Amino acid sequence: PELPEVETVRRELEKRIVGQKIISIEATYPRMVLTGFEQLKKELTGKTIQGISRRGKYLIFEIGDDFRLISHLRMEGKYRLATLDAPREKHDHLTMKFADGQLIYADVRKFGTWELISTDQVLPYFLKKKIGPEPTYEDFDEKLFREKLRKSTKKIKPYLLEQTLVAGLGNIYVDEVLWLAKIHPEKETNQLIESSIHLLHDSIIEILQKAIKLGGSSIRPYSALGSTGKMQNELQVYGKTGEKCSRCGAEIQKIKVAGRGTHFCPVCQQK
DNA sequence: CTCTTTGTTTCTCG
DNA sequence: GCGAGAAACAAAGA
Ligand SMILES: [Zn+2]
Repeated sequence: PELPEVETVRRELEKRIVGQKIISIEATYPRMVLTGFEQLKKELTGKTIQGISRRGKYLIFEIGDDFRLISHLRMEGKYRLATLDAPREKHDHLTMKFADGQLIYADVRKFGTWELISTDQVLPYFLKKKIGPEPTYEDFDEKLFREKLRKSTKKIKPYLLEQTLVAGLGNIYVDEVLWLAKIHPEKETNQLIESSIHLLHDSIIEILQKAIKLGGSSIRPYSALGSTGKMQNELQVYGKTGEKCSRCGAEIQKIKVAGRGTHFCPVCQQK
């Protein structure tokens, strides 16, 4: 998932599990707890979930008064709230059991991670990750963005995917943003003029906020939290290879850019 | 059978 | 430092 999908999960978890006491924690794949599963089980069993926050694509469970469970869903991670008698599914890895249900984490590719850290370690954790600003008008300063783009010869799509200029774009929304801002994904960032950078800055905020409002993009239907999204119906280029650009009628093309499938309109996004 | 592809991140290599 | 390529892993499609 990307930031809008993680935010959608965050909001659903906030509504449903805040106030829940963790009765037990079980793992069939304990190695995805990078801080140690048995340590996490000992520390968190019996504690109450107080909140759920997000930074970039990271989910943050606030548990007890001093614990923060940092969860990254990577490519395929999925949470669901299930009955206590729910049958195991093949790629379920972890569960937090409450009195009236359980929160199960599944991840086909086993890429997702859990890390248990303390409250005062959260800000240093993300500083060490070098995560850039949240994609909001308040936090995403166009002036610093412009200065960083001016200094670099990196290509704009890979640079945006780094999470350092701004947090939260992945392959879907970076392709969507670059189409909206009429920028080719291989454009070296020091070639972007001020007006293009301004449009890019605003487009990043606008499409991620739109995606949040619509509950994220569900490319396939799934049975988990954050799976009732509608933003997939608004995608203009991602996965639209061979379909016509909604602005100019040219066929959307797919190329490979720094190892990633990349969808663009060759007319609207001049090389 | 092989090769490629996939919502992410983070590594080695030269 | 940099880019290119690949790995962590599993499944589906060509
Ligand atoms: Zn076009």
